[PDB]
Amino acid sequence: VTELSDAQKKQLKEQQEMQQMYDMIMQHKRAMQDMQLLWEKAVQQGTWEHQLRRMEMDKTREWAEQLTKMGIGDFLPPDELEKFMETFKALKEGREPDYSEYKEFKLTVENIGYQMLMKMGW
Amino acid sequence: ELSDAQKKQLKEQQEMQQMYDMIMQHKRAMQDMQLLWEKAVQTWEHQLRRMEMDKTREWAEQLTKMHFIGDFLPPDELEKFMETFKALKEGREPDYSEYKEFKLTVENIGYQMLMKMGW
Repeated sequence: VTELSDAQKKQLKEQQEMQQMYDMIMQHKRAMQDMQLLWEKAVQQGTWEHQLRRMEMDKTREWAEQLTKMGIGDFLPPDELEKFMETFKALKEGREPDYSEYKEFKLTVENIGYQMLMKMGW
Repeated sequence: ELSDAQKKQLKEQQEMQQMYDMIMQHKRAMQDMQLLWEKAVQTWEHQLRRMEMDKTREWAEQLTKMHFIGDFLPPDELEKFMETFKALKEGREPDYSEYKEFKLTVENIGYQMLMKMGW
C-alpha cells in the first residue's frame, strides 16, 4: 500500500496487527484440533501417544515463537516468568519438559495470546 | 424508535461490553491477590492462596451462568476440569498444579467467549 499519510500508516498497521493476532490464534486452535483427532483415531487402534505428544509440543513451541515476534514479562509475575522461560528453553533445545509443566506452559501461551488480542481491541 | 437491526447491534454491543468488564474486573482481582500474596512472602500466604482459589471458583461459576463448557474442552480435559471445579466447590484443596491448570483453563474460556462476541 503506497503513499499513505502517517495517520494512515498507523491505523493500517494496527488493523493488520490485530488481524494477524486473530489469525494466528485460529491457526493454533486449528492445529490443536487436528492433533486431537489424530489421537482419537490412534487410540481407536503407547509409542504413538508419545509421538503425538512431541509433535504437539513442537507446535506449541512454534506458536510461542510467533507470539514473541508479535510483541511479556508484562504478563507474568516473577516466578511464573522464570518457569515459562525455562520450559520455553527446553522445548527450543528439543528436550521434553515434565508433562504438567508443559501443560501449564501451553495454557499460559494461549492465555497470553488472548490478552494480546484483547489489548489490541479495547 | 430503533429498528430491529439497530436493537440487535445495541444488544450485541452491550453483551460484549458486559463480558469485557467482567473479564477485566476478574483480572484485576487476581492482580490484587497476587500482589498481596507476594508480600506475604516478604500461614498467611497460604490463606491468601485459598481466597484466590475461591475467587477463581466464583469466576468459573459466573462464566457458567452464561453443556456450554464442554464446548471448549475435549472430553478428557472436561473431566479433570469438573473434578477440580467440584473439589473447589466442596472446599477441598487440589494439587496446586491441578489448580493452576484449572485457573488458566477457566480464564482462556472467558477470553474465548469474549472472542466469539467480538469476531
